[PDB]
Amino acid sequence: KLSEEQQHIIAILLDAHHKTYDPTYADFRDFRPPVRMPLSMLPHLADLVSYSIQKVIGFAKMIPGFRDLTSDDQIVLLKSSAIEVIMLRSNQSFTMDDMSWDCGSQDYKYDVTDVSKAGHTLELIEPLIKFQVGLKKLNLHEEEHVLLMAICIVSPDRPGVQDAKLVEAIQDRLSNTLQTYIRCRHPPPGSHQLYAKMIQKLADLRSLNEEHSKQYRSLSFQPENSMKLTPLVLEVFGNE
Amino acid sequence: KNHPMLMNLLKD
Ligand SMILES: C=C1[C@H](O)CC(=C/C=C2\CCC[C@]3(C)/C(=C(/C)CCCC(C)(C)O)CC[C@@H]23)C[C@H]1O
Repeated sequence: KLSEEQQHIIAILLDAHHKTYDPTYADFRDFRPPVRMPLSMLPHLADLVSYSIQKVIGFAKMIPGFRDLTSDDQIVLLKSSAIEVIMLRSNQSFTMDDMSWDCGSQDYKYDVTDVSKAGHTLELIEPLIKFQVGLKKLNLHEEEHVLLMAICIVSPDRPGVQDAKLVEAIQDRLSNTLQTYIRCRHPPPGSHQLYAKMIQKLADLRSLNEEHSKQYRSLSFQPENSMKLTPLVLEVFGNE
Repeated sequence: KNHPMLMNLLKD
């Protein structure tokens, strides 16, 4: 069985996700409009990413144990993980019907071409879509989804981490919760090697983070493109 | 590094 502490961890992570992920996508109306007709989708997608960063932070602050870290380490973990958690949380809007992120209306349905119109190439987008399909195919329980985001954030091996032992301690508590959850609550056959597959997804995310970082560096180096970003994106991802 | 916005959002 799940211990009471493990049940507690899951309850808190579910609530945290519900408080930071609006499945109606109502706030998207506040973003600069999408334009499809260069880099025409950069203002909209920069605003989507900026908003998403704010939400990833709100979720992270609620991870049991996250508060016990120094603000320095909190910063390092959030800076390094932001794009990966956005990629993870985006799986909720992703649909394999047509390989797109469907956020409720034609205006807010993003396909491969929209992402390339934010300054990105297939070198990133092809593995990104393959990641999204592989992740969908795991048919994760919401419980597993929120634990995986939490484990993603509290990763002791991120560059610049000071108290790695404490970060590892918090991550182990989440990892063990996830393994026990799978054992007790995820029935076979769907549970077959499920934890190892979830961890492989974290590995894939590191490669996606690297390639995104490379393409973002190149994008943002052009002052006309960085003019289109937000102050939070520049602070988190880089300002040339 | 100076991350005033991230720092602000992290506040309790
Ligand atoms: C609220 C949601 C919704 O589920 C919709 C979301 C979709 C996520 C997408 C679809 C649009 C492109 C996204 C944001 C993406 C990128 C690497 C583009 C990054 C652009 C830039 C920041 C300029 O590098 C990786 C994840 C991609 C973000 C998520 O947080």
